[PDB]
Amino acid sequence: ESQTYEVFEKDPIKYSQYQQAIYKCLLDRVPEEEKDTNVQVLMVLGAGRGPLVNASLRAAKQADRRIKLYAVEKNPNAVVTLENWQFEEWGSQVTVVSSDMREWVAPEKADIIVSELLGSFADNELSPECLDGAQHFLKDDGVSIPGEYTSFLAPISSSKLYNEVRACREKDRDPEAQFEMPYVVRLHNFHQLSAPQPCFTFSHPNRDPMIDNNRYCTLEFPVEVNTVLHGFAGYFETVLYQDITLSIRPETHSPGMFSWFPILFPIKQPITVREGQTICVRFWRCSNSKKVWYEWAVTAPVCSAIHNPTGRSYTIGL
Amino acid sequence: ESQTYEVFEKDPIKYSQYQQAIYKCLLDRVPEEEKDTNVQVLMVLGAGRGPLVNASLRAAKQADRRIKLYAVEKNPNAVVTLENWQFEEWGSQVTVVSSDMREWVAPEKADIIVSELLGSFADNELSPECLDGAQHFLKDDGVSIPGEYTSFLAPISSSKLYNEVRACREKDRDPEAQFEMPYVVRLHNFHQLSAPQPCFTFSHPNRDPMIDNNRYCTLEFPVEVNTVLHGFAGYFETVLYQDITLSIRPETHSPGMFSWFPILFPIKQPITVREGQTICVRFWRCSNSKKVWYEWAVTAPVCSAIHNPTGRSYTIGL
Amino acid sequence: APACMERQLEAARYRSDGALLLGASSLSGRCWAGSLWLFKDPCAAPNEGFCSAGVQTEAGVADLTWVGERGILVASDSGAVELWELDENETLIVSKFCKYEHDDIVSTVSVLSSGTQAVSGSKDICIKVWDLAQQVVLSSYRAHAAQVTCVAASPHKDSVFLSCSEDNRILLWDTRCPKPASQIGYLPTSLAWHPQQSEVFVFGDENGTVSLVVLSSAVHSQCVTGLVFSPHSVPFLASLSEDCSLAVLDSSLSELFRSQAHRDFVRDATWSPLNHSLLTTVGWDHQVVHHVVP
Amino acid sequence: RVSSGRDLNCVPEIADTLGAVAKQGFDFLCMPVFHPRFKREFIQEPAKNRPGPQTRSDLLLSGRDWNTLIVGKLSPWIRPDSKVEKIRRNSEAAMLQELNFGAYLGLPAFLLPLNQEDNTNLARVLTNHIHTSMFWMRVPLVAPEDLRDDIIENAPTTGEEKTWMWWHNFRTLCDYSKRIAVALEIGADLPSNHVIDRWLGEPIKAAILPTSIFLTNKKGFPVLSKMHQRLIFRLLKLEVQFIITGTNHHSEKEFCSYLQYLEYLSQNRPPPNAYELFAKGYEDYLQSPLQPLMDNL
Ligand SMILES: *c1cnn(CC(=O)Nc2ccc(C)c(S(=O)(=O)NCCc3ccccn3)c2)c(=O)c1Cl
Repeated sequence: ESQTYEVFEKDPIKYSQYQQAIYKCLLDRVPEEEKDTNVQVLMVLGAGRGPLVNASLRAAKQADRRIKLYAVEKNPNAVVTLENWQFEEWGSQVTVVSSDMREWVAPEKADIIVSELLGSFADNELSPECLDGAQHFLKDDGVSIPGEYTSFLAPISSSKLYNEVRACREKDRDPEAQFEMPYVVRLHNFHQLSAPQPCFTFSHPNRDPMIDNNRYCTLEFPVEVNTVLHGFAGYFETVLYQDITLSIRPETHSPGMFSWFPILFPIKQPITVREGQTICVRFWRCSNSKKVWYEWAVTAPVCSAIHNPTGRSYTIGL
Repeated sequence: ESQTYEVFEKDPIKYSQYQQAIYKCLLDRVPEEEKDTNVQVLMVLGAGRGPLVNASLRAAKQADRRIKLYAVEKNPNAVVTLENWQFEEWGSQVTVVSSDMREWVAPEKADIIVSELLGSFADNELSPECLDGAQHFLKDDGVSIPGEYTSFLAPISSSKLYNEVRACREKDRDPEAQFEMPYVVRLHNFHQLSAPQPCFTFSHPNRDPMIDNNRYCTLEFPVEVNTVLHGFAGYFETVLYQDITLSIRPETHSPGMFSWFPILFPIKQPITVREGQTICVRFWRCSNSKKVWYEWAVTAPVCSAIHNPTGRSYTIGL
Repeated sequence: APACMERQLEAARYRSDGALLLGASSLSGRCWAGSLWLFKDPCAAPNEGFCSAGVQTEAGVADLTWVGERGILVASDSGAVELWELDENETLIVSKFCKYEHDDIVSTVSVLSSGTQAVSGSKDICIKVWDLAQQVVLSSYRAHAAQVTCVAASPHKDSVFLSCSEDNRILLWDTRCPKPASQIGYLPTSLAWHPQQSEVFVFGDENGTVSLVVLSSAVHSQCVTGLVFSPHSVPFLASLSEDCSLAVLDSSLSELFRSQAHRDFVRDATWSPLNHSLLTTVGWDHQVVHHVVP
Repeated sequence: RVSSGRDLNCVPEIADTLGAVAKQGFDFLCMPVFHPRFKREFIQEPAKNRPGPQTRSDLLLSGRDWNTLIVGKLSPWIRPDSKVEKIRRNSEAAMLQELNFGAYLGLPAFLLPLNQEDNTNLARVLTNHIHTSMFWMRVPLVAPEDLRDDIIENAPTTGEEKTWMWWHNFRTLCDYSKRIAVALEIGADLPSNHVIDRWLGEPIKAAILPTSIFLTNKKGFPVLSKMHQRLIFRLLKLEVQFIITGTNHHSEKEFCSYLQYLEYLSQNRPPPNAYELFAKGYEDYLQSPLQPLMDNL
């Protein structure tokens, strides 16, 4: 909807950072002596209503270089807005494309590509799939922005959240499915039991014949108090270009950047823990030609069941 | 499973008919003077465990011509059986391929293609989709077997079946979904209210830029008795090659051909009919890139609801 | 005159001395409005700098007619019928009147033999008759049951016209009578009287079929949008459709010429009075295409 | 007070128009989301690839203005129950397109017509949309064929219940959905009385009044007949919103006068008793009966 896009566009920290990263990349790619000959081809993939496009134009001006923009968006209602803003302002610099990244036949090759396909747990909106389906019309000395992203997990206790999950039951489905699916939530009344540790990591472009976006990780968290375990919270950090970064990690959070909230993974039964013990947890990232999903389980100090086999409760549709 | 294939392979009428059709096609395609120069390329698509392959060899012998066989099967467990039978018997005549029709890069072009992708309602196992994804490595003077198929519908009354549907309820879903999905069933204790009329028809190859396998039909059935309406029964007839045909239609049934049973489409609420009135019914065949389904509704003498919108209860996965 | 022209071109009409009248509307984007244009040199169209006169309308143009020599009648999105006249030296265009009498879009307009009255039809199902000197409605007739698509006046009688609708009727009118209308497969879309004969006319259908009134021919794939007769002593018939093609037929409904010049819907055709071999066509792709016809 | 809106089919500039509308005292406006004479091709070339933009943008108004002040309308050339397959398929595609743009804008309701007997495929398309805003169905009291004049010699003029059967069959097909409601059009002559009672019980959210049923007073103001007044009184109870359609035939009097007549009518009504007053806020609110033996109050 249009309201969603409106809320997205209201955080200026992220767009200032994107602008700076583009500026830096272009200064480093085009020497100060061919300013008026070398035109760089940029691509915004997932252009929405076009704040990245404007940030890019601003940045090229700032740097005082020359670019050439392609915009790709698969939603037609947003394409309407884009074509209007193009006819009225952007002009010939900008070419609009209504298509999916993974099906578009590009005219030429790009120098830089730019995307905003990041959710609360980094990869849970399917950036790897899409950018991998797009990397062929990027050239050899090509750059992706972002180039790197990483997710994080930490344990928590909270009766309030467990009872709010209890309440998400609904008719015509498994009466335990609400425990097998994640949630985005501004955490408030809760206790964190141990620091966050890294889970999965992706980097673009991927220059490997064996492209496998499937993953398996194991983690061990030390405990220093008696308590209960109710779930795991998630975060992420990204590297846009070298020193330009974004984080929602509570230790390194970016100031005034309120676009994203945390993500919560729950478990069915609470687990009692004692001081000195150690929680271990396994996560999987799984796939087929149609869907992506996650599975998680606790091994120590006591074992749990495997949550969400075969995506029976949560799937991310391709 | 292997048992399913075993049960399939036990009806000899169908395979005799296939054999005859192949024989005739080859006699008509290759003159009696180039018997020893013109080799015809055949393809069995959906070869299973290979009774069609053997029927084809038998037929070529019968006709005393020369062929060259490719077999395509996407199930690996059946491919095991095929490769064994190949190494032990068939030999070099036969080349086995483990792939999907819609993804295979063929070496050369075929003269004839042969398929058994027919269910009780003709098109409900997705023969059009597949054969359309296969028609490009068929040449211009190419022949498909089957070339034509047609489905049929008729109304019925039966308390027994309505109550057996009532019983197919199960937990964790809509309590009316069992009325929104079809069934294969040997009909016995029932009353038929009017003759069957034709519904949808397909023909191969399809030489049209506008390939649309979506369909809409309307039908009117006269009534001559007071009674109830409980559902619609389905049948089909096929043309293999010219005069060779197969039918499960009760008026033109093929003798001793017991491979297929009828298909039943139900409705939620029974409808009372009177003598002289006229039942009307609408059927749709719908689609997306992922799924195919059907929707049906009664208009006269009284209106019903639309059954199975968006495939919310029955889908045929691609 | 306006700076830019609208991208959708709907009407094109030659006058006696050879000048060309154009009509445009905007159908997408910020502002949905209209404009009119006169080109004395028709081969310089559609360039707004080489025009002879032009003006901007409040709303969209659906149809228009020459009223003899100075006058322009316009059917409008507003639900109004509009009269403009040219300035003495053909340097400007100015409004004479603007009457809001229809309760929805005016789809079609036609002038009558005498040159003093006119008939209008709308999507509100009403047909009216105007006296152009007094600026009044003489009559409103509600005979059809749905939207009116085309009305056509007879070139030989000042009381006879035709009317078609989406209810699947074709009526013949004579206002001299107390019951003026009289009746005569697929839906009808377009009409045209035969110039010479006084009892014959052609009509086009939703599916693609033309017919003389019987005689019939399948010419296009989509909807027939217009029918125009050549000024020959024995006339040819131009046919334009929604399939983006044009065709010229002879007196037997046999095809003589076909063009795929346009990349979008063709909207109108007009034969030049100087050279009876030439034909012009316009469309929603912003092209003015000139055809030389055998 | 009572709520009313304006129905239009010509909106050259959206902001100016909405301003004038609100000025005369109207609360909402109903208008097309696409241009009504702009037919789209989806299947066939070369028109399939017509360059955009296909419509005006969302950034012309504000989210809350979209959300509160605009009702949508479907274009007239769209006919899903045609007998020409091509037209029917294009109509399906265009209908979904317009409905989804509406959703994208967050509109509170959308107007759709019933002007004939067979609307099976229309109901199908909408039902698909729903299982993926309210929808107001435009249905008249009298059919337009039973409304024309006797001026055709070889096709003469002459059944009060067919237009209700249209709606009933539609809603049955859609399965008595909550998001589907009636928009009743009214004309000059009125049906019987058991009929008007029949439209009792139906989910009527709006009534459409044309300018052509208002008579003119001796002073030159607009007024109505007494049977029309009775019907208005009955509708005011259900608490519907009224829509004015058509042209100002009394060019001397702005639309504000129609609205003031309506308010005057509303004010002079038999006020609510003590029951009707106490019975405020409970209309059609289901309650469980009390059990003062098994339970304690
Ligand atoms: C715009 C807005 N309001 N007015 C005043 C107006 O509406 N006056 C009006 C309306 C309707 C009637 C029938 C009359 S009357 O004088 O014929 N009868 C009095 C009924 C009445 C109505 C409203 C208030 C009080 N009394 C007068 C305008 O003129 C415009 Cl342009």
